[PDB]
Amino acid sequence: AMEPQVTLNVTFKNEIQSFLVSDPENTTWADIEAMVKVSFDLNTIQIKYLDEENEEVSINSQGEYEEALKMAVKQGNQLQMQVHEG
Ligand SMILES: [Cl-]
Repeated sequence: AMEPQVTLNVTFKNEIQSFLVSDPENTTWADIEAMVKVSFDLNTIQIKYLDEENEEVSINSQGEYEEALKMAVKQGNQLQMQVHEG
């Protein structure tokens, strides 16, 4: 303990931003969604991530977020995320 830094590489269309998140166990999904919305100027979003099955899967909740981070720890402390609006 605790989880170390995670990198969120977030694509919106042809734009990508990487967010360094120092202590992911100390973050909520709401904080993360807010950062993404502010970065890309979006109101309603849907975020998805590449899992170990190489499948794009929705994060819609704190729970889903914490499961994504468990996996990021296995995958060199980073997540590939895709944002779509609506
Ligand atoms: Cl939303």
